[PDB]
Amino acid sequence: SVTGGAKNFNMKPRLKSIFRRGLVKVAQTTGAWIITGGSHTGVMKQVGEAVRDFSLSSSYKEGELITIGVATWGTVHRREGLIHPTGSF
Amino acid sequence: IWKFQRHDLIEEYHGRPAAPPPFILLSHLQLFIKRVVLKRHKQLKNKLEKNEEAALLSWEIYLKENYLQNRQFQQKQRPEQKIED
Repeated sequence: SVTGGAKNFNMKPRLKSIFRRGLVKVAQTTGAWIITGGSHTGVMKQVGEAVRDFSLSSSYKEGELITIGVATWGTVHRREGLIHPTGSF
Repeated sequence: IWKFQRHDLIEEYHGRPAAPPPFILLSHLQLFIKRVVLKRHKQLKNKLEKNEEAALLSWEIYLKENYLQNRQFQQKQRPEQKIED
């Protein structure tokens, strides 16, 4: 479970390097479950990008590093389109 | 040098039409009237799609750093480097 700064986050390049190799390398072998906050800002964006390019560069490899995000229902921008009374399949 | 020289004949014969020289005139008239009234093959040169090209560029630029790490790693293993260390 990775946590960090959401809206006001700044990082040196050396810190950026560990997310690309250290977090992804230790996530991809063991078959982990990266759980984090669901947001497009800050550190969660860094995890979201650094897990995406692995799936492209995997060259049709089996399995994907599964990622589950948890955020509050209140602070969502366009959630009025999400509420469907029937099963929004 | 022979492996290098292999290319250009294949280039020519891809460029050369398929009719034998007894019958190359049928192609010759059509090409001459085509250039009279009005382009390489796509199998050698092609403007790709830009979004496809961006995906390709991101792919190779991802692989570049994967090359570089093992490159400098094995370059650390020369004995002069261990002497300096």
